Amino acid sequence: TRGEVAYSGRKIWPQKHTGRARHGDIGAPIFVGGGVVFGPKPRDYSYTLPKKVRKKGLAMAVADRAREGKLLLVEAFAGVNGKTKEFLAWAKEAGLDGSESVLLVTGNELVRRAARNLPWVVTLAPEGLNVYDIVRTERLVMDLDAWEVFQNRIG
Amino acid sequence: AKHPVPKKKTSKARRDARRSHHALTPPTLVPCPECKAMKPPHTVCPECGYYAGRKVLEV
Amino acid sequence: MKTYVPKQVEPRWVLIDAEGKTLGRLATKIATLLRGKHRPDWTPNVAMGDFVVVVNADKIRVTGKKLEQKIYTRYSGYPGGLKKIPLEKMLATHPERVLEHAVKGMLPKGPLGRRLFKRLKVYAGPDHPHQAQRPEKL
Amino acid sequence: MFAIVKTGGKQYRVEPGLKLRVEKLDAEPGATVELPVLLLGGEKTVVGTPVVEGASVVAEVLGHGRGKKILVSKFKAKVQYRRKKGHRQPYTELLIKEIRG
Amino acid sequence: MEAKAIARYVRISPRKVRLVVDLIRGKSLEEARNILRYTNKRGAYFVAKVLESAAANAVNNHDMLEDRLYVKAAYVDEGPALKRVLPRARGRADIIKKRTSHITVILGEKHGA
Amino acid sequence: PRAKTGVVRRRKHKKILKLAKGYWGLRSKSARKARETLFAAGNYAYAHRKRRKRDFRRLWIVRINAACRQHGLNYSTFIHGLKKAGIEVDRKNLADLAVREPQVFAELVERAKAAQG
RNA sequence: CCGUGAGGGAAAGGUGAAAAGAACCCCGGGAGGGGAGUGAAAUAGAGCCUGAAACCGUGGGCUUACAAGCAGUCACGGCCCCAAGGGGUUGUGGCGUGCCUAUUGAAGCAUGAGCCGGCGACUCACGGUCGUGGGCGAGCUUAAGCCGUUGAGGCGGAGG
RNA sequence: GGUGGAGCCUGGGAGUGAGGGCGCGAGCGAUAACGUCCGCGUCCGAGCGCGGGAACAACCGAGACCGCCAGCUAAGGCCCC
RNA sequence: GGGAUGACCCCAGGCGGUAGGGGAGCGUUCCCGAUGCCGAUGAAGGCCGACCCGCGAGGGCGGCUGGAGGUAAGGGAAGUG
Repeated sequence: TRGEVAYSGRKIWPQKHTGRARHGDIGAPIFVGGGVVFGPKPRDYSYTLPKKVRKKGLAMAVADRAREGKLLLVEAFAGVNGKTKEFLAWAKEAGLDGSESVLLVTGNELVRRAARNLPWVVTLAPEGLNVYDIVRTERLVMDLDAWEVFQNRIG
Repeated sequence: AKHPVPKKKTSKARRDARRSHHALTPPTLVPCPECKAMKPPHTVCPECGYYAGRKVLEV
Repeated sequence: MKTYVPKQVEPRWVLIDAEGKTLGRLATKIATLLRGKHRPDWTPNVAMGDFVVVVNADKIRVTGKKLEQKIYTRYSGYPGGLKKIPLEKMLATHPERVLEHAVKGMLPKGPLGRRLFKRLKVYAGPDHPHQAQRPEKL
Repeated sequence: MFAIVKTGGKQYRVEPGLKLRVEKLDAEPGATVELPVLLLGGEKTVVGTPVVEGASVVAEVLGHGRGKKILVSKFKAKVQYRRKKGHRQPYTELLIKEIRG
Repeated sequence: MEAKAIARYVRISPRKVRLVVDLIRGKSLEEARNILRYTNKRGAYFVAKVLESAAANAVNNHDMLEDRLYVKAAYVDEGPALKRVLPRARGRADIIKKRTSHITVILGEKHGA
Repeated sequence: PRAKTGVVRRRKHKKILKLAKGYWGLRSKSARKARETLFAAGNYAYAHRKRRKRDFRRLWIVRINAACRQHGLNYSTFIHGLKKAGIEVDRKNLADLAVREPQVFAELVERAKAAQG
């Protein structure tokens, strides 16, 4: 604001029989040095979305994805000690070729380390399930324990 | 500044037109006889000088 | 669309004098001729007019009392520089000027207006010092 | 020959080979149109009354087209009133074939 | 072929030197030289020296043959003025521009056999 | 975020300076002497099209009159004729018959005064 | 820099990948050029990337010394430039009271404006009240916080 | 009778709250004023857009979405401009 | 009014306009779209264009410069003309 600018408040020239235009201080917003008018201040863009609408969204988001034929919840993970190598091999057998992007949720931290660095896969703990991450991805893959918690998160 | 002042900025047209008579005349010259040179008339000039008459330096 | 518009018209010379004609009622006709206005190429921006030679000017009749009464006028740019001259005296000298003034005022006032006026040739006479044709009009 | 045909609320002196443009005729792009709409001939047909009766000039529509754009601008002073219209008149081009009356 | 000169930044008003340039446009180098020599104008000197330089170039650089030379084209563009404080009555204080010139002269050859 | 003017102003301005080609002096150079000029130019054009349509009605009439004056009668009367005759045709435009093909004009006159005996 | 002083308070970024930053010759007192030379590029040559406008030049086309004007516009015609079509210019004809503001009323002899470029004015927080897109419904909803994330979301019914 | 950019009802957003001329009817004024105050009407305002009136907000004609090198009229005009 | 709703065609009205009210757009900065796509066979910006689309705000295309960045559809935010 004009108020927050360093310049002093001295009146810059008389006001009257100068022959120049009228002015107070050089911090005014017609002044180059001066303050900006309704410029941004820091503020908070958060707001509290209805929890229920969140349940709905989350439920639906998966559903669209189920309807698509993309939801595949699994059990097999011999792809252990989170090595990208191991996961990838495992993925091949599961027909996850990397031709579409994939959202993998699971509580098993080793499979999490396993993908991650793959650039077509978005890795995720189940409490982190959320529509955006769901939607941005083309294909959805869940641990059955992850599908269990997803159950609880609705009803 | 005070009393009279110009009322309107003057056109480039009206300016260049006032300057119509500003072009200079080329200096008026002729050849030094007895010397190979272009001087103004009625003047002793150091290419030559004159005859039985004073000038720069010549042998 | 037609640009009916002509290529340089071969202008006409005409000799005209109803010596005992009301000026004005003459002058009106003169003018019409001066703009190519009788002719059906009339072209407003061009001067495809006639050349009109008035012979035996002076003589011009005029209605009511318009000598000492019609007053021709000249303001020389000066103080006191209005001059008023009766028509009597215009006839009495420069009679060829009487008809001219009356015609002028009836022609358009631009540059062409001026150019056509010079296609009007007026002689207190008769005898017209240019033999260059002259279908006499009556 | 000669012929003064009328189309679009406008008349035109046509001839065995030319035409210009003349406003939307609902005519198939390359078709034939009779402009039975007709006055005059080059050996003095005239018209007894408006249209010479079973006289028609055939023209061949070459094609359709919007004219060159005009910019129609309106302005009012001391009242902020400024307005742009782009306008292009569409037409059809004909070629006069024959004047058969 | 042509030969060019240009004296950048001469420090004399353009308005003022054009005066002498316009005195020699389209002239043999022989003409020009006499013309400048007896022209009564500070600018003649700067223009003389630029015209002389172009001749050297013509001859020495593009082998162009002196007697054939003339002033094809020549002109002066203003350079960036020096702005300068000039004090007036009542405290007033003006800025004065010391104008500076970019004089150019370009020679070519004449007629033939 | 900040959205400075950037490029935008320079362009509204030289859109308009294009339209100003060939105007005298500053009217073709000043971002805004051009502008002014062009409002007025714009109105001139609009009304002047209206006028063009009246300016030619006028021209035609005057050489129609001329020509039919060549055969005794005049334009007041001549139009009466055409009117009655039913030949609302001529369309002052197309009494350029006056010039190209007077033959044809001559007739037209005849038919005209025939409606009037 | 200004002011005795308290105090006031600017401006000013950018070669190029690499300085390879132009030996040597030429005109000049130098400053500057012209050749040579480096470079992918020198109208990248040193306050050197990009280089708009005002403004000033040079050349070329059309044009003007008996016409009167808000400077344009409509029409014809001429001459100039690539082609049954354009582009430029303007001779004559018709028409024509600048822009903004303020006013009952402005071409106005009422205000503002030398021109060009950039900067420059209806917003955000919390409450309210209409409307609208949705969620659930005799119910709806959570705050602070707590846990989880490390651009993940949960929990939390004090309260309203 | 009358379907009209009529009406009535509920709500959101206004701007205006400085008028001007003309005609008619009164007051004031001097049966003065481009005067002043109301009343009915109208236009300018916002229609300094178009035609007439030499020129000219509000007198006459007439309510301008765009185009035409078509036609018929309005007021007012038809000796020349 | 059709109604193979086609937002595509007929039928009828209307479309001067200041304060104002409403409705549809254009363009600027930034965000998701993006670990993507365009870019040295030349980005952004600049100089022309009598060419194309748009009622317009504008959008393309073509040549010249420029020399390294730019950013769809469809959404979102504002130091937005």
